[PDB]
This record gives sequence, structure tokens and C-alpha cells, in this order.
Amino acid sequence: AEAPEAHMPTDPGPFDCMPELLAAARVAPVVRIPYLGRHAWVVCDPELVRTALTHPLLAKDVTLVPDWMRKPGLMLGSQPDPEFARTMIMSDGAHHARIRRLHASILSPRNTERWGERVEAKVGGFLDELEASAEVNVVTAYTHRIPLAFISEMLGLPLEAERRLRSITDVILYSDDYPARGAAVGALYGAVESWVRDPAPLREGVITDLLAPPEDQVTEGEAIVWTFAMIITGYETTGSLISASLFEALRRPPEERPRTDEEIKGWVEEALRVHPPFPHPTWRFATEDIDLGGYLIPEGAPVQVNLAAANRGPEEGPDCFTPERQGRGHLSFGLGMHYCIGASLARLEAQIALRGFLRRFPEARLSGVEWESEWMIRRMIVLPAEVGLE
Ligand code: HEM
Ligand SMILES: C[C@@H]1O[C@@H](n2c3ccccc3c3c4c(c5c6ccccc6[nH]c5c32)CNC4=O)C[C@@H](N)[C@H]1O
Ligand SMILES: C[C@@H]1O[C@@H](n2c3ccccc3c3c4c(c5c6ccccc6[nH]c5c32)CNC4=O)C[C@@H](N)[C@H]1O
Repeated sequence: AEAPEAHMPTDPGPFDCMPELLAAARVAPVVRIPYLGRHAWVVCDPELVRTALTHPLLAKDVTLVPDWMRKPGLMLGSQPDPEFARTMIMSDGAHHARIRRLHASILSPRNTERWGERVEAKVGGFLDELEASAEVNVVTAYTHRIPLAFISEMLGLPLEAERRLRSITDVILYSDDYPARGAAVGALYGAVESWVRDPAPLREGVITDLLAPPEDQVTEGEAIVWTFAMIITGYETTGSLISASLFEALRRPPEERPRTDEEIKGWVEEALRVHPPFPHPTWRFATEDIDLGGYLIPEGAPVQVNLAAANRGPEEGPDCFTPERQGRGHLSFGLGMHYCIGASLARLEAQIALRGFLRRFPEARLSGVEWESEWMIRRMIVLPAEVGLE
């Protein structure tokens, strides 16, 4: 059986595309959407999504992407030569295992109480910078600054570049102009290469550790590609999870807000389920013809999965935050081989940032909220609040 045709917003703009994406999951478990003049398959039924994420015949190597998707400014049209270096999310099999293993030998000994106390020290400083200022946009004043400040110190980037990097990735991930996206992607690659080949303006951190001393040798090219990947993924979605968690707390009476360590952990989990920063993740390609739920996915087919629809049943709807659910059964970090490597980091930062704000402004309220989203990324750009007093 062939998958029927539905419609998702493919270009980013100032709207919340959530009702359009959940409406396309109602078409069929597998659907075909118009994308870049051709079509793309998407899995929408939750269990069918969970099997697609693990499918042995759905690969992600850059040798499989057809030419009509390799457009400059987009991820698939921005990869390097796979023989020189591959990014972790776009490798398969033993290639992926080596890249993932080398990334996990970084920063030994990794103690999360150390990671967290530094997350806490930065959350306090931005809460103070906030208190040093009646409506407040907590997105631009809090949720944006925290994950950026940590990943820069963790990577060891020079403090001068931190103010400029937010504006570069903003274009790569949310602009609707392809030339601007092609320029911002090249600007990041050219800056990363300058830092790796000449590590003088860098602080000791992750990057200098990859350029250090048998079988765990990281080439200069892999150091650049992996650093680029970690700048693209290292803070943007973490800030979207922080703001999304705060939105659901600020909109409720202070009594219904989490206070315990357990309720804060369950709160950030339910925010991941309801507001996936990646409503659809990265691309996969059928190495053989596949049937999923009676629907055909032909060979070489580009396939995506509806994480926003897999996180909900047929009953929920776009606004379905339930503190009792605690995000049980969400697929927002992926599953299996390519499960998010920075999931523990994004959780601990979301948990610390959400608790830090609620302990500092116990009488905060929302009192509008604007989104920026496409079918593959979703974020709040203002969350206007009224903070009250400490
Ligand atoms: C809450 C924020 C985050 C979300 C929602 C998120 C989501 C995801 C998802 C869905 C994937 C899998 C994509 C797929 O299978 O198609 C993924 C993979 C990945 N994420 Fe995250 N992520 C987050 C935070 C981070 C952070 C902070 C880092 C880096 C520190 C990071 C680095 C990665 C990497 C490297 C991969 C690729 C893993 C692999 O293929 O082996 N992510 N992320
Ligand atoms: C990932 C890509 O990197 C950019 N790129 C340059 C950007 C600026 C200057 C030179 C290149 C350059 C070169 C080459 C490749 C290449 C070979 C195989 C597969 C992908 C490749 N990409 C190459 C590439 C080979 N010899 C070169 O000089 C283009 C951009 N469309 C983006 O898709
Ligand atoms: C707008 C969002 O980001 C876009 N994106 C690029 C857009 C342009 C150039 C490079 C990338 C790029 C890269 C990577 C990821 C990635 C890794 C894990 C999970 C999600 C990810 N998204 C990545 C990504 C890793 N290394 C990269 O170069 C793709 C788009 N589908 C959407 O996810």
C-alpha cells in the first residue's frame, strides 16, 4: 500500500505549527508530504515510530541522501566528505560506534555533581542579572543565556565569541532565507577550523582535549566536524526545553507548580513529551523496501518520524501538559543507536534552571507568547512574564 499525502509547514516562521503536525498524523500511520519539490515519507503512528527509529534498514549515512535534498543551508547539503569525517548522527554501524566511543572518553572523570554545581553557579548569575532590571521576556533573559554559557565553557570557546554565536545558529536553524543559511553554516565551519588549527585563542576544555595525545586518535578533520556538531546541538534545544518547562509553570497558579526534586524531574519530562524541541528528528533512508504498517516505503526513500505525534495518543491534542503523566513514554531524545548523547546534560540543566527560577520568583505569572517553529524544530522566542519579587 502507498502512503497518502498530507501537508506540514516545511519552512520556519513566526507561528506554532503544532496543530498542523498533529493533523497530518490523523491522515494515516505513514504519510507523504511535499518537500523541496519532491516528497518525503513520515511515520506518525507511535509504535510504528518506535520501530522506525530502530529499523536495521533505515540508515543515516550521507552517501544515501539524493541530490535534490542537498541544498546549501540545509543539514543534508552541509555535510563534509564522509571519507574525511562524518558527523555522529549521520554515520552507521561501526563508524557510529567509534565516533560515539571517542566522544565518551572526553572529560574523564565526568562527575555530574560537578557539572551540576557549575550549572547552578551560572543559573544564579543570570538570575541576578535578571533581578538587576515591568514585563520580562524570560526567553531572551534566562532560557537562552544558560545553555549557551555552559556549552561555551565546556567546549572552551573564547568568551568573545559567545555573544556572536547565538546570532549565527539562529540563522542556521530558524531563518527562511537559503542564502543566509548557507552563509551562516559556512561562517561556523570557517571559524571552527581556525580555532582547531590554531588553538591559541581557546580556553582549556573539550576542544583542546581532542587535539591532545594510539587507537583513540582523533583526526584534525574529525575534531572540526564534531565540534561543529556540538555547537549546533549543544544549547539551542536545551533552552527550548527550559522555556517550555517555565511556560507550563508560569501559566498555572503557584500552588500547582513543582517544588520537590521529583516533581521538577517529572515536570521537565512532561515538557519534553508535550513540547519536543525536535518535532521531527534527523533523516533516515531505506536501504531496502520496507513495510511498516502495511504501507510501502520504497528504497532510498527519505523518511522522518513524527515525535510530537508519537508522544501523544489519539486523544491529547497540541496543548496536553499533564503533571501526572511525568512524560512517561516520550521519544524526544530518540531511541536506540542514535539516542541523544547529551540527554543527561540537557535534563540536568533544565532541572536546575527551572528550579532556580521558581525558588527565586515564587509569585511569577504570565499575564503574548510567540513561537517560532517548522515541522523539524520548535521554539518559544518570547515568554512574557511578570517576575514579582524574590
Ligand atoms: C533537550 C535537548 C535535546 C534534544 C531534544 C535532543 C534531541 C536529540 C535527538 C532527537 C537526537 C536523535 C536524532 C535522531 O535519531 O534522528 C539527538 C541526538 C543527538 N544529540 Fe541531542 N538533544 C538534545 C540535547 C543535546 C545536547 C545538549 C547535545 C550535546 C551536548 C546533543 C547532542 C546530540 C548528538 C551528538 C546527537 C547525535 C547522537 C548520535 O547520533 O549518536 N543533544 N538529540
Ligand atoms: C559539506 C559541504 O562542504 C562544502 N564544501 C566546500 C566549501 C568551501 C570550499 C570548498 C568546499 C568543498 C570541497 C569538497 C567537498 C565535498 C566532497 C564530497 C562530499 C561533500 C563535499 N563538500 C565539499 C566542500 C571537495 N573539494 C573541496 O574544495 C560545500 C557545501 N555545499 C557542503 O554541502
Ligand atoms: C534545524 C535543525 O537542525 C538542522 N541541522 C543543521 C542545519 C544546517 C547545517 C547543519 C545542521 C545540523 C547538524 C547536526 C544536527 C543534529 C543532531 C542531532 C539532532 C538534531 C540535529 N540537527 C542537526 C543539524 C549534527 N551535525 C550537524 O552539522 C537539521 C534540521 N533537521 C533540524 O534538526
